[PDB]
Amino acid sequence: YAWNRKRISNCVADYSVIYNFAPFFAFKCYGVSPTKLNDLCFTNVYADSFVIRGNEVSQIAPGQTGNIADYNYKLPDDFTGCVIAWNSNKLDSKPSGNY
Amino acid sequence: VIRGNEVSQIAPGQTGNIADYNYKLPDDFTGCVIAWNSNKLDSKPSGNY
Amino acid sequence: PTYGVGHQPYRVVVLSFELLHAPATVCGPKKSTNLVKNKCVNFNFNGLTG
Repeated sequence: YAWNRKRISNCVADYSVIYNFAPFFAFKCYGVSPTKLNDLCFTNVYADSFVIRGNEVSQIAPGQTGNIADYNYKLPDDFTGCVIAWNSNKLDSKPSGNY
Repeated sequence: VIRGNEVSQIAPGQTGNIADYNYKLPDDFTGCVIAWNSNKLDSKPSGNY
Repeated sequence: PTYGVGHQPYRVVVLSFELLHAPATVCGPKKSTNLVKNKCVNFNFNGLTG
């Protein structure tokens, strides 16, 4: 409900160093392909960061409704970006409960 | 044996590092790709080098 | 073993099938049937159905 947003601008972007920072599986890119991200140039790139449950990762797609995509974080239907999600059970969970 | 991020590179038409310098598949490829996790046999606590 | 699921090792086996241009040598467990001629019949020649 309070997702951050970082402006990435006035820099050269290497998208092959993304895989060395987080242990995800693959990109989920809409409009583009993740292997052609180094051969083309943008104007502004935004990065939104939040933590959700594994049931609700499918609601981070354009055209989806539900609980996250209704009152928490809604994507436009003309989305031209990539969604990266990975599991984190060793940093976001506690035996007493992370609240 | 590859890493988990690089399983998506074993496909016709993909690029990256494995696809460009280690193992390239043709664009007219026909066949099957079989991948499974091997964390219990191909890993070591000190580093499988 | 302490790395995440994206940095864990994976074993990959790729099978590439060479289609019918040469005489076929890798063929499945289906049995054969005696040949019939001059009769309307469904045939199956090495996977070619007609």
